[PDB]
Order: sequence, then C-alpha cells, then structure tokens
Amino acid sequence: GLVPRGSHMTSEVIEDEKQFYSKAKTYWKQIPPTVDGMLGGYGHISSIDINSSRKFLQRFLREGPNKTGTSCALDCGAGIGRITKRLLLPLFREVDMVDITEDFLVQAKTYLGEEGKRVRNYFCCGLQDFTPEPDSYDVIWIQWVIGHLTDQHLAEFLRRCKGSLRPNGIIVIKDNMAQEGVILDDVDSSVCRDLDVVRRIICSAGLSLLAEERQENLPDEIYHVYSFALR
Amino acid sequence: XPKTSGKA
Ligand SMILES: Nc1ncnc2c1ncn2[C@@H]1O[C@H](CSCC[C@H](N)C(=O)O)[C@@H](O)[C@H]1O
Repeated sequence: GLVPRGSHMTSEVIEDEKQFYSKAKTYWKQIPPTVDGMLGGYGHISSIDINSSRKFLQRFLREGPNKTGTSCALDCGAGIGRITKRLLLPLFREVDMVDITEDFLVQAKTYLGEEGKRVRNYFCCGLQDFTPEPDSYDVIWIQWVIGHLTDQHLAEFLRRCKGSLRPNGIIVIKDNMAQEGVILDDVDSSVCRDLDVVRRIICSAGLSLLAEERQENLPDEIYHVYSFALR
Repeated sequence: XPKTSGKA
C-alpha cells in the first residue's frame, strides 16, 4: 500500500498551508504575554534553558582566532523577549526582534525594561515573509519557532538568514526534535521534526554545521531539544 | 514552546 510507517516531511502532515499559518497566528493571539506563555507551561525551566544557551553561545564569542562579533543579534520568533532579556542583551550591544504577534512585541517594551532601550528594531512579521538585512547580524537566534514554518519556507528563511550574517557570524536553531518522523500538533498548528529532517533542511539552505548539542536537564515528558550552530 | 512528546 501507499501509507508509510511514518511521515518525514511537512507536506505529508499539513493539509492546507494557508490554514496552517492562520490557525497558528490565532493560537498565539490567545496566549498570555508572559514567560510561562512563551514556554507553554514550562516557565519553571527558563533558567535551565538560558544558562545552557549562554554556555553554547559563549564558545563562539569568547574562543578561537575567528570570534563571532557582539555588535548585533537578531532574535527570531522572539515573543516578549525572554531570550532577548537574559541571553542576548547582556552579550550584544544591539538586538533586533522579529515576531508575528504584535502584542508580544508591545509587551517586550515593558518586559525588557531599561536594557530594552538597546533593542533597535521590533519587526512584526512572519518568518516566512521576513528578509533579514544582508550583512547585518553577528548572531541570528531562532528558538522554539521552526515548527511553525513549512519545509520550503524554513529552507528559504534559513538561506535568507545566511546572507544576513556578518563575518564570523552564526545562526543558531534551538528547538524541539522528534524521536522519529514529522509530528503535527493541531492545537498550536506546528510540527516537530526529527534530527534527520532538520539536517536535510539545514543542508538545503546551504548551511554548514558548527555544533550540535542536546539540551540536558529538561522535563522528562517533553520532546528532546537541540541547538545547532550554523553558517 | 517545549511540549509533551505524548504517549510512548
Ligand atoms: N510564522 C511565524 N513567524 C514569526 N513568529 C512566529 C510565527 N509563528 C509563531 N511565531 C511566534 O513564535 C513564538 C513562539 S513562543 C517562543 C518565544 C521565544 N522564542 C522563547 O523561546 O521565549 C511566539 O512569540 C509566536 O508569536
């Protein structure tokens, strides 16, 4: 028969792309603009996430003969700025945020406080329609949002990101990874892809892998989380 | 967000 043991691409699980995006936008409009909202009930592990991210990122900023710069970072799917506040603003002179949900960007101005004055651009845009400026960012940080893009949109978005990197710049993807295949969450309208699927998409964007690390110390019941450094 | 992987 034609029905495979499992799916391995978004075209196998997404019935209608327009509805996939519109349902996701509606979902996020209804979420409280809080850390626990950003983390789907896992606000209590925000520090575990941030501290591991900092260690992951610092190697690129502090070590080697070709250090990644600290002039400008872009936080993708930034929400209210959980990551911008504790990871990026303390490390970069300037940060831009991009998110589809304007109310989160509005909340960010309050959430980020005084240090938020160093957030330059608040881009309200879906990643699928967003073009980061060429030769502009030292670090493009993409976390807990890749499941909201189709495979074609994710591949193209990553390709646009590559052109946006400054010399020695990197893209970091940190996100849920499925044990096997591609799994649809029809409640928030997103997918979770396995490591192989994500590797294929990274390759198709013309990106090279610099580091790949599984997040330790997370809740037992959740999908595994991986960080990929790319350029 | 981080989320349950569901049933084993
Ligand atoms: N297509 C899309 N383009 C840009 N942002 C999107 C998007 N679909 C969902 N989002 C945003 O993705 C975010 C996921 S919640 C995670 C927020 C942040 N990355 C953090 O880890 O704290 C929400 O802020 C939501 O508004």
